[PDB]
Amino acid sequence: SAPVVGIIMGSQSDFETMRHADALLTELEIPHETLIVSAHRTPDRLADYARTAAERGLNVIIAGAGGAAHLPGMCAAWTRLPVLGVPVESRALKGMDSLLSIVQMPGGVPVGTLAIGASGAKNAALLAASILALLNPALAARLETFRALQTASVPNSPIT
Amino acid sequence: SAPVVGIIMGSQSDFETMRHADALLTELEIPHETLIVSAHRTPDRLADYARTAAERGLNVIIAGAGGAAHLPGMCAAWTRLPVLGVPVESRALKGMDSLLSIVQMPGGVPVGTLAIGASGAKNAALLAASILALLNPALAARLETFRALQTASVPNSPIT
Amino acid sequence: SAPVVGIIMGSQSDFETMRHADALLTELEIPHETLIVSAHRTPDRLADYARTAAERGLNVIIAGAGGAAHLPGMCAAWTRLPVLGVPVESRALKGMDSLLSIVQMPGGVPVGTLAIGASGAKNAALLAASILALLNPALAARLETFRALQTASVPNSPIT
Amino acid sequence: SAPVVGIIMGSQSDFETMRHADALLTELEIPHETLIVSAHRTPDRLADYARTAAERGLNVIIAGAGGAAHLPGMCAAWTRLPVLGVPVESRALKGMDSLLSIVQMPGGVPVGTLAIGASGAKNAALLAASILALLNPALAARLETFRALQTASVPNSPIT
Amino acid sequence: SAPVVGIIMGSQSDFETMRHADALLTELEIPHETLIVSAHRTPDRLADYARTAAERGLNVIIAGAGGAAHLPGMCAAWTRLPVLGVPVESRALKGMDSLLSIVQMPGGVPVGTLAIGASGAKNAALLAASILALLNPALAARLETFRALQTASVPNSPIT
Amino acid sequence: SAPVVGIIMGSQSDFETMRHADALLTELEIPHETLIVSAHRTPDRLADYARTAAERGLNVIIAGAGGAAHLPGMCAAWTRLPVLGVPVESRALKGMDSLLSIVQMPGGVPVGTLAIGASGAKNAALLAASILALLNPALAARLETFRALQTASVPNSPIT
Amino acid sequence: SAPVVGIIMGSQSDFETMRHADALLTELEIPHETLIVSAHRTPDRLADYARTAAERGLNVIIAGAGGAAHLPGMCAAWTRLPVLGVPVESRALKGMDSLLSIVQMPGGVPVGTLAIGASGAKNAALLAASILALLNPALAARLETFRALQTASVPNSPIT
Amino acid sequence: SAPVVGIIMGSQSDFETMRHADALLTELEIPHETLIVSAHRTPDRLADYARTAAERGLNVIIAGAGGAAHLPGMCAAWTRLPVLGVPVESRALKGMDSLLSIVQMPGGVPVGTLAIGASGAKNAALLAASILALLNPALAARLETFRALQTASVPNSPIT
Repeated sequence: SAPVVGIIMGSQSDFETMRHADALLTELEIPHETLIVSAHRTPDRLADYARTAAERGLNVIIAGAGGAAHLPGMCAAWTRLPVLGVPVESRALKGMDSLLSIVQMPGGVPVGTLAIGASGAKNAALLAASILALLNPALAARLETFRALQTASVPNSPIT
Repeated sequence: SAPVVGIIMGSQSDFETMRHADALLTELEIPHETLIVSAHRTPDRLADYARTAAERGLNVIIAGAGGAAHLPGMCAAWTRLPVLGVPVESRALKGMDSLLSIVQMPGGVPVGTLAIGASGAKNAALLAASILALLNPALAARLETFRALQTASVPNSPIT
Repeated sequence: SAPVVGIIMGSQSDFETMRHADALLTELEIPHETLIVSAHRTPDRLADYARTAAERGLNVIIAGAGGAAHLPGMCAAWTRLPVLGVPVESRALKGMDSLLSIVQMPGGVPVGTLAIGASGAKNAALLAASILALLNPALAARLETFRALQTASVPNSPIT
Repeated sequence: SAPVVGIIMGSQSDFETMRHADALLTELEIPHETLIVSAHRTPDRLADYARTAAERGLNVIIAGAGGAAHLPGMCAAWTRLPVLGVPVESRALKGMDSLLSIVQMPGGVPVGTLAIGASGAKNAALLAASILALLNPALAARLETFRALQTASVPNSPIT
Repeated sequence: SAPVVGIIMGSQSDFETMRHADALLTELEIPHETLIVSAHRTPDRLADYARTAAERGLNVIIAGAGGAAHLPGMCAAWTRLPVLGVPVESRALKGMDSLLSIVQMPGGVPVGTLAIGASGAKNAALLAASILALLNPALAARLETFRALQTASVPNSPIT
Repeated sequence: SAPVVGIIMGSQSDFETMRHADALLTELEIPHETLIVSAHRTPDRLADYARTAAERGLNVIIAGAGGAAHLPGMCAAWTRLPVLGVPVESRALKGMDSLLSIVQMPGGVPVGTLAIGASGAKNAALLAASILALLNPALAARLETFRALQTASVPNSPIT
Repeated sequence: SAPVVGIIMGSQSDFETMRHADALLTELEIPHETLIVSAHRTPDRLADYARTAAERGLNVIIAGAGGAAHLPGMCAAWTRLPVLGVPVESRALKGMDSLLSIVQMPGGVPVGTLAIGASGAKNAALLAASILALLNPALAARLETFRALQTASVPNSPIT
Repeated sequence: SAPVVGIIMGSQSDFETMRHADALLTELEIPHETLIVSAHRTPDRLADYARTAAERGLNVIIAGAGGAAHLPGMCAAWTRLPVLGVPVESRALKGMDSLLSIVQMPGGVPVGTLAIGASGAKNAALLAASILALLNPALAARLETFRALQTASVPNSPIT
């Protein structure tokens, strides 16, 4: 019942995107916490969060941010846990700024980066699930059921 | 002694980049295999590789490709294992095509994407290690030692 | 009456774009099938589809996808038939990701790529028609009639 | 012995790229002609070339150009034959201008566009072959042999 | 009363942009014609138009197009008159494709390129006016009056 | 013998590009001056140059600049003469910054923009010539001869 | 009560963006003037404004512009005061043109550039405040209060 | 004699760029310190550096970083001092990732961003000087002398 994934984001408006990650973890019954942590406005909150993540029992952190998106990278700077990054779509540059500022981490501190926007949020949750499935065979079966339903549910022909 | 990470790439020329992942896993004492699998020229080889990866005891797959880089995404389509993608730098577009064709996966099938080029290959090995560290406390200690040494090795002032 | 062109797409929402290809083939009376095949969610459906395409009497495949758009390329990996690719406009990056992930095929496995969006869908159908016109003189005459009407119908002066 | 494919390019400097298409057609025993036609410096030469191509027995045209690359699109404006476009890599913008000015044809006049540079030239010859293979079962067998050999030649592991 | 500027565009929908050029020439009392000429759908109409432009008394041609925008360049290929190009904003790529396919003319055949969209249309008309002002002192005075009013009319402080 | 075109550039390093415009005007026997004027380091020099250009008998100004390239736009702000802009290729962004900062003038003050680099410089001289040819039938004949020779010099086939 | 910051912009429509700078300075009780100055339409107004800025007691200039955005750079060309630049979002290219034409100043004349759009306007005001805080300890305390409230006000968890 | 500007960078390889800022501050007789601080490998070093900067008597911070360049933004998160950011040119993306990850700060925490590469480093030192000149009339006189000499040194015509 204690969280094994932390979903964090810089602001309330990021939640429109990150709620898709939150929903997916819930559907797969992965205990998690969903929090606002701003790299730029609450840097000490972030330092404390990432530094204590492991010892609190978190296994994976999903971090979402837009623009000059620094939250995932700085989070990875302070934890050895895998950090997954979701570029939030920005108004002017449509998440191209978010994408580059998250994915282009220099060697030594990784961030596993997902697609811009809602698809990325969903896939960060699914990637976290595939990571946790390595430790948890019940979850591994639920994830397989999910992928099997995803595959079987694709229609054969489009509708008008 | 059996591999727990698979490093795959479309061609020999990709190895100039992916060798950095290979070396880093060796440095961390993570048993792995390093193979050529082409999404476009050996699509059946890829299907079999990805499909059987879990049952062969693989935990993580690192896939590198450039240009219309489809190896990581298609690998993830056939395995429930976590798949990490390395955009290989391309001649004309300098890995921007590689990057977008790997990271922009629609929701449902993730690829955790790292930086373009050698940095990404290195960080894919480290992200893979941080995943395996959740299962293996000895590796977790090696990774923490790696990170601590990285931090301690940064000098305080530049040389002129 | 048996299909000689297959139009395939990853999802129902791609059909808003790909229906323009479907309409054009119908207007030119080119027998075709219009299907959903997802590279990422139904990779085995795709392998079977492309592998058997030729022997089923298909002559050309038109494949549409968005984002990390892998459907056309993987389809070309499994058939010697000409494969035409339509980049579907994506939400954030407006099909620039779709375009690069389709057009930048390395040498050995081609995809003939058309414009992003509806114009590309229409032109993939027209390109398939110009290919089939090489085998079928009645179609060749209908295609010439189409191009002649297209040319003659352009007005000389704009309206307010 | 008469050409069934025309390879055209705006300048001698384009041949460094387009020679790969020329060589591949020769490898597949496809009779072809290889010519310079400049959209901007010889627009009447282009009009006559494209307009008479079909009646001269050409089945496919491969056109390469760079920068504001107009040769393929204008060629397609005057022939009902399938026109394949190769973006030639440009100095400053590295073929991104070439690519967009070829692929983004509005609906009504297609150009099947290949990758920037040598890969695209090679794949234009292969796409042209896959088109002609629909008319010519001997060529179809050569193409299938080409593809089979390509697949078989991929090694299983990289060299260090 | 005979036209000294020709404004041409590929389609009716370009007129939403090019009408700003038409309006400006009218405001400055520059006799002009405003026409639809499609590079891709009416290439012979274009050849005839550009070839005869000079002898018909045209002094400047303003050409607008979007996407793979070939109209200005091909027009310049057939006339020694100055050709001004207006990139029309395209749906997906917002005129970035239009811009590159117009401005990146290789040396030998120029197109003087203006901004994407309505601003470019207005400025193509103003640039044509500054060209014609070199021959016509009454126009030169009207153009100076225009620039003087433009300058004097800028407010000093913004409004809420 | 007095100059009718002014070629201006921000620095000596720009001349590697702008010399092509200078040489072409000389080839066409167009009297001109070639000067350094920096928008950023000599803004008063620019104001005086542009402001007095018309009264000194200049008909056209060719301005080259790179990076945040402001010389052409600011020159046009102070003269009613036609101003042609040459984006000089920049180190990091390869003239894309130069290009956008010159071509994207808001409506009211035009700059006729040419290709990035040497091609643009050459085409600015040719566009300037085509403008002056409207005033000068001898130059018009030289330009027509230039264009005819260009067309005749294109070979029919490439060399291997 | 005399202004110590000047906020300038090229047009009324820029005010939708620049009003955020105006509001922030007011909130921090920084005396300022908010003005329209167009680089392209009122270049002499700009020369006079920047040249006299220092002697009028201005300490910082915040300049906003879109498209080929020349206002900040030219302003910096005529004053030794720090000039902060706000790229205004443009219709087609979404401020990517504004950004490059402001930030890529060559060495010798700086512009401190902020984010595209409203965020940039707000931050230009905050950056001006942090500059003025070096001279004014009461302001420095108000700025600290602002940053402290900004930090403390970030919620811990998102809302549905 | 105590430093009033801090120049910080993530690595030795950044100094090739940041040395230009260091040299320029020395040329203007501005006491400063030049240090390595890595946002990703020494995040606690960064927190302490930025947090204590003001109390140590620093007035301005110049921070350089490349790729996912987080050093300037995170530095600004912990200090109320003005922070100036220099995008260091990256291998693949040529500083476009560096640029966007520095300049696109959301509202609330500014970074005054300079040009990619050496020009930006030089202009960060000059912008820092123009800030300190507000506090120090002797420096203000040196800066005005620097600017006057820059202006006077521009030659009137290029060398061939």
